[PDB]
Amino acid sequence: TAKKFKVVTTFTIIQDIAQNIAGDVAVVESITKPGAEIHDYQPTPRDIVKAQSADLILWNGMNLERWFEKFFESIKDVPSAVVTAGITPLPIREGPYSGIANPHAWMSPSNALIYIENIRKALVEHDPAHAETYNRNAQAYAEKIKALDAPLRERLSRIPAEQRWLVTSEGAFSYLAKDYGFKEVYLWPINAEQQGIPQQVRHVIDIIRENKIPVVFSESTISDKPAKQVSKETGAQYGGVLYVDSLSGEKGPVPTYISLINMTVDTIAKGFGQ
Ligand SMILES: [Zn+2]
Repeated sequence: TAKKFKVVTTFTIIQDIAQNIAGDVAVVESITKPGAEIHDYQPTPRDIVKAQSADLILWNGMNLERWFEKFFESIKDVPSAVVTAGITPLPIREGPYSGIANPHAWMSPSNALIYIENIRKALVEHDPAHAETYNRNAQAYAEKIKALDAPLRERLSRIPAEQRWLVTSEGAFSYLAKDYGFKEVYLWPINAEQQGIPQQVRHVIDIIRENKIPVVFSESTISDKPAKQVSKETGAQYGGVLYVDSLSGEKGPVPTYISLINMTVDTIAKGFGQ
């Protein structure tokens, strides 16, 4: 066991999934730090250093990292793999990014199984000496992710179908909303320039009042102020922050992808009174 294979990912969700497949034979690090906004991140010379010292770079694609392709042109002789191949996208519904793929595919546990398979294939391709370890680790982790779906689905099924309205800040939850049958309301369709402008707030306030939606949420990498404004003006409670674009730190309450899905579903369910 000389030097461990080095994997660099664009953001923290992929870091944790890949580290579970890598186990003990590779070290996986994320370019972005926990809590950092990932869509419009501005890479630094230090990020270039980290990616250039890697043996493999993983990214989401599907229009998530607006910075990645320009950044990756600075990197020489390091293979890359997009980890969303074979996932059917949901289009963004409005705004300047309307009609392109919504990038947040990992919020569906069923899609996470495809993430796992793509990361496994990339590790086996570029570090074939450890293929048996990657294959064994991916099979074990896929078992855990597959078993995750049923209790989450049952928990959210307790909310009456007509009341399944998921009101968030970024429209980052479209794939979870599809899996578990939620209608989707948001202050902006994808992180970008305008987040919480008028027009956006007014529309969301209208749907909340018409449908008596009981709760609204923010997310961990963006400002909670628009969501709290919406809850102040309506009958909805502020349900707290959901985790989608980033894990917490390792010593925080959302250290893993499994903990992210669990925490987000639990926070939604609590917002609806379980
Ligand atoms: Zn996002």
